[PDB]
This record gives sequence, structure tokens and C-alpha cells, in this order.
Amino acid sequence: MASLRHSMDPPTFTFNFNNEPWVRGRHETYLCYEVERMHNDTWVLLNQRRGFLCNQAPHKHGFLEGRHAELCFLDVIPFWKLDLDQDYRVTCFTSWSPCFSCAQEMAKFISKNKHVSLCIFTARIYDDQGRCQEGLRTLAEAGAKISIMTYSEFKHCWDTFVDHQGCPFQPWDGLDEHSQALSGRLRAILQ
Ligand SMILES: [Zn+2]
Repeated sequence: MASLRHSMDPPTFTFNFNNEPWVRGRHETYLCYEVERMHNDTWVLLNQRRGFLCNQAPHKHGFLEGRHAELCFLDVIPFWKLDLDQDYRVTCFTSWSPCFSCAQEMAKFISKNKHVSLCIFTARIYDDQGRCQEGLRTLAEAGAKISIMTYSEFKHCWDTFVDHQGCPFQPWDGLDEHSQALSGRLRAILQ
């Protein structure tokens, strides 16, 4: 089934998406997603399909060894029952970028599922035991568009996924400087 969570508490967002590069207790990955369908050269938002999730930590009555957020995300796609005659764009906003094995699985998914275009915006690059450059390039090579979250993307996710009650997205200290540094890093990685 495909009814994932729609809204998070403001502190859940702020803690997890703050783009200072340090782990600082951010052991989870949050992944927010939206789906659009192509119609007359325009991307049409399918608002009922949106949601967010996080990784499942190791639990006796869950996954004994945990399940990364990216794999949980891939697991939900078949339950959407997408119309294979249509074209879709799936945008995911991630608090950390994928580990290499997840990037590999995501790349395999998009290679095989050519009705789907994937766009990823990440708040931070997870170093991934020195493999992050390889994981990001593997995703890009399979056709994913990879970008760094900047102010506009953080604001968009706040507006869309947070129970903000009309309060504005209020940037944490250093947001622009962290986004600019990370964007410079990603530009180098992708070339
Ligand atoms: Zn992973």
C-alpha cells in the first residue's frame, strides 16, 4: 500500500534538513517525494502521491538489519500502480545523499523503468566511506538529475511537507554558504 506520511513536525524538518555537513546526531535519512505526470508538454503534479519517509533502524519486529530510506522509497513505487502508457517525473528531496549500494539500486531502477524520470535534491552529501563521488556519478550516468538543495528547495519542502500552520520557512544560520559549498562540490563530482 502507498499511503505514506504527508506532514512532519517543524523540528523534525529543521533538525534533519539543516545543511551543516556534520552528522551531529542526524543518523536518519528523510526522503520527501512528489510525482508529476506529463501532459501536453507540461509536468502535472499528482498531489495524492506525495509523501515522505525515513530509513527503518534495525528492529526485532522490523528489519533485523534495518532498511535504508532509498530502498524503502523504491519499494513503494510499484504500489503506486503508475500507468505504463504515461511519463512521470519523480522528485525526491533527501536529507543525506544515498550510500553506494542504494545509488546502485536506484540507478538500476531508472535504467529499467523508462516511464520514470528521477530528480534528486539533497541537503547534504553523505561521504559514504569515501564512495559518495562514485554513487552520485552512478546515479547521474543512469539518467537521474542530481542537484543540491538551496533556499528555494528548503522553502518548497517546508511549505509542502511541514505542519507549519502558515509560518514561513526561516533559514538556519549558514544555509546559503553550506548550499554554495556543496553545489561547488557536486559540480566537480558530476564532471
Ligand atoms: Zn543505502
